[PDB]
Amino acid sequence: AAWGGSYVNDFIDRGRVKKVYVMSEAKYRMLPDDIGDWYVRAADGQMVPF
Amino acid sequence: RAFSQIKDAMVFAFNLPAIVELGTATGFDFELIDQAGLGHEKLTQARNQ
Repeated sequence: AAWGGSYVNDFIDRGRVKKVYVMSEAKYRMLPDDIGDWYVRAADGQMVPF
Repeated sequence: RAFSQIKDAMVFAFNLPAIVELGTATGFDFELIDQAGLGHEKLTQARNQ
């Protein structure tokens, strides 16, 4: 859902059902380097880097 | 004649045509179609209009 993105929910824009896509902003997912910028909330409550 | 005046709610009594699904000669079936990104409110307004 960071680098790939994900279709999540559906919403009603002007009365027409369209999709809901969540993905990273551009800049944080371009360069191998940006892998570092992403963390996971572990079982405890700590973020672990990629 | 019975259910028009001496009733509380509308009750029509009728006979079904023999060809069971086509046009009532002098009679049409109009569709008022909302086209732009409008709202059900605006459409009804158009309808009563």
